[PDB]
Amino acid sequence: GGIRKTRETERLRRQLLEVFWGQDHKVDFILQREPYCRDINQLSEALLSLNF
Repeated sequence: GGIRKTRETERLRRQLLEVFWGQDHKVDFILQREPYCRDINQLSEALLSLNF
């Protein structure tokens, strides 16, 4: 299983489609929210992608 993971979200951003990290408002929103999983998503992808 797995269902909710960081990899799928970033995957939107990396090559795949808008999963967590991508969903409508949720896309950058994931980290700007309260949950830890979402936090990692923009934190890891949006922060690394924007700087690099």
